Amino acid sequence: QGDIAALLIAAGADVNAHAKGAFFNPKYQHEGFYFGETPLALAACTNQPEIVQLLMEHEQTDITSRDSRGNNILHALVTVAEDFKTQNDFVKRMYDMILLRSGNWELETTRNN
Amino acid sequence: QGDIAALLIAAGADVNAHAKGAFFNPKYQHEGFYFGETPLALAACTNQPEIVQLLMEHEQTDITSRDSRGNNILHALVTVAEDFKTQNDFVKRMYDMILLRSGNWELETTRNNDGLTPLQLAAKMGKAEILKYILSREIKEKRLRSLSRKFTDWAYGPVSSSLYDLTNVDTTTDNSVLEITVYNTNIDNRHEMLTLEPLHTLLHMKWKKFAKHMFFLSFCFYFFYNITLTLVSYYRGWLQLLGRMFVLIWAMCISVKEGIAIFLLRSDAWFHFVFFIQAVLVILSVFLYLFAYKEYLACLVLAMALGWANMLYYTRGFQSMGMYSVMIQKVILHDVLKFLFVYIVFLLGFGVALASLIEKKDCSSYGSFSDAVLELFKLTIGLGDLNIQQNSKYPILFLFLLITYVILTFVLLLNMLIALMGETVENVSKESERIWRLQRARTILEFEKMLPEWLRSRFRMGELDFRLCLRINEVKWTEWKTHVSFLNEDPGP
Amino acid sequence: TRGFQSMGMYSVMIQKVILHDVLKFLFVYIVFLLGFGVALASLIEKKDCSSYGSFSDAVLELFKLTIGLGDLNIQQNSKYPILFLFLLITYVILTFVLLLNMLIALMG
Repeated sequence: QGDIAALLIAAGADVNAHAKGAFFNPKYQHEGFYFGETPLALAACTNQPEIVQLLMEHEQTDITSRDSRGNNILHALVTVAEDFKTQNDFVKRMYDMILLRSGNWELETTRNN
Repeated sequence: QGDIAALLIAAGADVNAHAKGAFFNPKYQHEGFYFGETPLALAACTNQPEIVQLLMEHEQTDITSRDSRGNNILHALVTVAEDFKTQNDFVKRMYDMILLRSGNWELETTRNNDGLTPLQLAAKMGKAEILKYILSREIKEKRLRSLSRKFTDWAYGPVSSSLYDLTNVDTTTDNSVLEITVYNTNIDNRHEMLTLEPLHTLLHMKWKKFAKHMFFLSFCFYFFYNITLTLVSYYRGWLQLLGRMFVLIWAMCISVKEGIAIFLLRSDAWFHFVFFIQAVLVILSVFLYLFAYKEYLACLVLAMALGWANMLYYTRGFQSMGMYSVMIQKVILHDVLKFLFVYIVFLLGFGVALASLIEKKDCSSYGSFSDAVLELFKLTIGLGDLNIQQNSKYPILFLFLLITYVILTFVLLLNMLIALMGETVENVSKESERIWRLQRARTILEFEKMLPEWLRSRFRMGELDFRLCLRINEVKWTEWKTHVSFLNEDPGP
Repeated sequence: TRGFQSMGMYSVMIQKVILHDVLKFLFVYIVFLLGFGVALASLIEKKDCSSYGSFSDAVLELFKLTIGLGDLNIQQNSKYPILFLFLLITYVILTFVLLLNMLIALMG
């Protein structure tokens, strides 16, 4: 729901929320779904580029955030990424768009835990 | 003629007529055309969906009718259905439309005159394209969702878990789908039906739960039985008399069990016969050893060699060795004995020919027929020596026949055997991984049958208006539809 | 043999053949050899009149027979010569015709 999410953040939602539960940070591939536990990483790793643009245009958004694994958004996009036979390479385009919209070298040179 | 049929039923035609003739209920595939002998089943099995809608909208139509075979319309649609290469899957869509327009569970749970539902009939005749639809049937909209067999209960992102129904598909009932598709003998594509979605994991779960330990336990018992038979046969007091007792009682138990296994089945049963002969020879040697006959040793040696050859039955259980064993079986069937027939006729045709031109101090090895075929058999496995100074009147003809034998066997036949087996090894290698799984599922189900009335606390997941289900988790970044058909709001377990 | 491409690819072919095919054949050949050795050594009665006197000599004489060395004599000191000959012919069919020639087709 892109329009409902836009109406949510236009009403004063928190875009820097962290879903640090056990489902969102699982141990194996079928207990949950690790995506980076931010709304921006969720919109990135589910092929929703319009909400990614709308979240990055919001000036309260913290792109250089680090989660419980120490990962920023680019580590999460690497962790979600797979072959071309499974997903038709939207992850490379999301990496390109987010790195170009950042405009600096801080995201690429950040170490995780 | 759809319009003429509409004008016929609008003028007072009978939609519950039964074409119960001999042409419409034939015996073979070319005398007639079995379709279910109702107008609704005829309009269904000939890809006329408009007349099917028009017939089902008629309130005088009896959808739950049963014909002379006891079949309703769904058994008939199963019976007509075939592959995708013959018909472009209209039968699955007709099944879907008729079952959804029914709106209840009466058609699916109706037995015919053989006592089979449409599910068991599709499993019996081996029709994987309609079976894959029936086993995993997700009806999306509400007001008819008890009609489903799959249930996507939660989904977050690409992750989703689903619940497959297991009511008539599990061995807890009498004549189940899995037992039908495993023990089927008349159908060729069983190994394309066991790879379906609530069956493939259902076999893995009971392999991991109890059947692996039971298979290993049976392997250890048969190995100790063969060792105790082997040492007793090879070395022929008070401490080592229990071993002969363990040989005897296990031989009697195996000959009982394999005998009552053979006499209820009436390729897929070879190892039952070989285990039975290996158990019969031991007790036959015991009965001849209690007499004064010295022919007990000929039975004991045959029971020992066949007993050690029987240990290749336990090469299933490992995938890497089970596929090798089914390669061995396909090579024995397709190539080896076909070579052996031609080699035997060449050997026995040249043996008399070489033994005929020998005149007579044992000056020649080729004195008779038996010595000539022995000397020709030693010459093709590369043993001994080749001497041509025999006691023949025509040495050049003897040499010419011997060179013709060497060309015909060593150059032609034995080296064509390798090139011919390369073809079948190429052919079976994309198929043998499924033949091994089919060979393993039979031992799965026989070990399931061996269990008592209790000890079947090994059944599957609980009640969820409550059916025994089965969780299967899955992930796919392909289509990205929003999820409105979940059974549970909170995703995780 | 790495450092040369033409010999390095041959060496990794050697390694994949050792893993996938050779020892898989060797297991079945060992169980056939040691299953027929006791069977042939059992029906021997007794001047060293027979080569198949014990288990070790029988598996040696069956091992020499599949690499094509020596001679094949069937006038042993057995009580049942026809059963001895039948077991020996079954060994020749099972190893020389079936197993060794399926090894080539499987490694291909």
